Amino acid sequence: TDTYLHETLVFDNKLSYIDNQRDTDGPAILLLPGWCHDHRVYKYLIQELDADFRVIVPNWRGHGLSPSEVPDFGYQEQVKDALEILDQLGVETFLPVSHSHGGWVLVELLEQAGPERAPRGIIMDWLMWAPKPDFAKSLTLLKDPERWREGTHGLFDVWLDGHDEKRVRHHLLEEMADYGYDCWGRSGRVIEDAYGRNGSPMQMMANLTKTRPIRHIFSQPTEPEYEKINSDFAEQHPWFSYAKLGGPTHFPAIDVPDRAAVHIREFATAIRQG
Ligand SMILES: [Cl-]
Ligand SMILES: [Cl-]
Ligand SMILES: [Cl-]
Ligand SMILES: [Cl-]
Ligand SMILES: [K+]
Ligand code: NA
Repeated sequence: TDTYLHETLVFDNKLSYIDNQRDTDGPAILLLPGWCHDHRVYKYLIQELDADFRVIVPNWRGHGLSPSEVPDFGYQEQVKDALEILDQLGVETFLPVSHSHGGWVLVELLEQAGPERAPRGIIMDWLMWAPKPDFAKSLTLLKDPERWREGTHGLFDVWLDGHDEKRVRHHLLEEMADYGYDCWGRSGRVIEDAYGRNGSPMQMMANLTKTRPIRHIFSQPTEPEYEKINSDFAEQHPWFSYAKLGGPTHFPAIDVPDRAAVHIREFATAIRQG
C-alpha cells in the first residue's frame, strides 16, 4: 500500500497523499479523511476501488505517518489544499467521498469546484443534526489541554459502540496514536465553529448555490430518531438520499468496505452516463 504514498509541496506545507495514478476513464474518486487521522483509514476501501478507478487521498496539514505541529487552519484551508493537489495532478472531474467531519470539506469543495467538476458527493457517517449534549460535551473536552485525551477516549467508546472490532480498534489505538493535542484541540474548535456558523451539515448542503446529488451512507447513530431526520430531509430534497449500512462502528470505510464501494460505484456509473 505504501507504493501510492507521495509527498508534494502545497503553498507553505508539505502534504502527503495517496494516488494510484491509474490511467482510466473519469471521474477520479477523492477520498477525504476526517480530522486527526490519515489515508490509512481508507486502505480497505482503496483495495475495493484500486483497479477500476483513479483514487486520490489527500492528507491534511500536520496529518500523516509522522504528525507534526503546524499553524492553525480550518475546513476552508482543507478545500484549497485539496484543489491544489487536484491541479498538480491535472485531474478535472472527480467524485468526492468524505468520512465524518471531512464532510465540511466535501460540502465546501462541492461549492467552490462547482457541479461540472464535482457533480455528486458521498458523505459517510456524519452527524447530520446540531450537536446533542453528549457530543457537545466531547468537543468541550477535546479543546481542553488538560482532558483532550480523556476526550478522544470518550469518542473511541461511542465510535466502537460496544464492539470488539479488530480492525477499527487498530485504527483508533495504533494509527491515531501519534496524533497529539495540536490536532485534537484544532478539530474540536473547527467542528464546533462549523456547526455554529453553518447550523448543521443539512443546512449547509441545502444552502448550496448549486444543489446536486448527495448520498449519506452511515452505520451510526443506530436509533430510529436519526433515520427520521435523514428520511425527512430526503422527502424534502430530491437530490438527497441515504443508506443505513448496519455495520458495527463509526468507520464504514473499514468494517464494511465492500458496501461503501457499492454506493461509490453507483454514483461513478451515474456520472459516466451524463
Ligand atoms: Cl472527523
Ligand atoms: Cl449525538
Ligand atoms: Cl469530534
Ligand atoms: Cl449527475
Ligand atoms: K430524495
Ligand atoms: Na471495544
